[PDB]
Amino acid sequence: MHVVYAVEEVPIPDGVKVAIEKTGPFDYVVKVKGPLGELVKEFKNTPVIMSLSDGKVVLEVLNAKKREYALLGTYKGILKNMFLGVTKGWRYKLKVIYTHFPMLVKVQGNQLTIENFLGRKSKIVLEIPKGVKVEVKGKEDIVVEGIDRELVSQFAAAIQAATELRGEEKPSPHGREGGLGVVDGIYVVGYEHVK
RNA sequence: AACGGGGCGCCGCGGCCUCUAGUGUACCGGUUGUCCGGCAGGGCACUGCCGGGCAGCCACGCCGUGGGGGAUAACCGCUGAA
Ligand SMILES: [Mg+2]
Ligand SMILES: [Mg+2]
Ligand SMILES: [Mg+2]
Ligand SMILES: [Mg+2]
Repeated sequence: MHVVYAVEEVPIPDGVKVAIEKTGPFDYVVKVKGPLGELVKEFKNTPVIMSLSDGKVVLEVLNAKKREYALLGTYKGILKNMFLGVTKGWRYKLKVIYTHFPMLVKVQGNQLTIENFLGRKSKIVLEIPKGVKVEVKGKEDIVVEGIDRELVSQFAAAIQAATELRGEEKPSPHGREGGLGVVDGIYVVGYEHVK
């Protein structure tokens, strides 16, 4: 369905400064400064109009179809996430699961390593991005903290995908006669705010 | 069973001749029948035949022959509205 005018307003929280800048004919750059840090996002080639109105960020479209109109609600979700990112932070929690070979997980500098995954002599090594803090709690839990939800969630997804083999290395999920198979790995259990 | 680690091949490609092998009517030796009077030396038997064999060529011999980056496919995920 066609749309003539649509509008979405996002409420800026206390202590959070937003700078919406135009870097092209339809290109934006949004910098969000908070107590927890500074977030910078790009919105390139967008029909959505971004503007600041007295403590609010204004999103509007004009002559918009369904494809363009749904980008108002998407950008409200993104902008809210960046506000919470610099006011409360994000914490993604992972649980380590194994059956016979315990998975020695350690954080060495900016590298994350996992040992003995299924007894493999090989090592899993993941570079930790800047602005992402990785900690190993106990032997069984991992927490990723940061102010960017996309960057924290992306790294937490790459840890889980590390312990998921593909091709002919993939073990059977179910055991003999329908039982639980060899399911060992690191799984994202959920997310939370640092504060 | 697997990942990861170490070692080597086969097929192909590109070179090389130190070794080994082949050839080597350059060369050296042995020997048959006959002719040059005999010895010596030699012609011919289409290198007469047999053995060895430098160089050159050559393989049946030796040498080299890799990992990475990007955008991607099938697809797997993050965030994420309509
Ligand atoms: Mg000969
Ligand atoms: Mg004589
Ligand atoms: Mg004569
Ligand atoms: Mg002759």
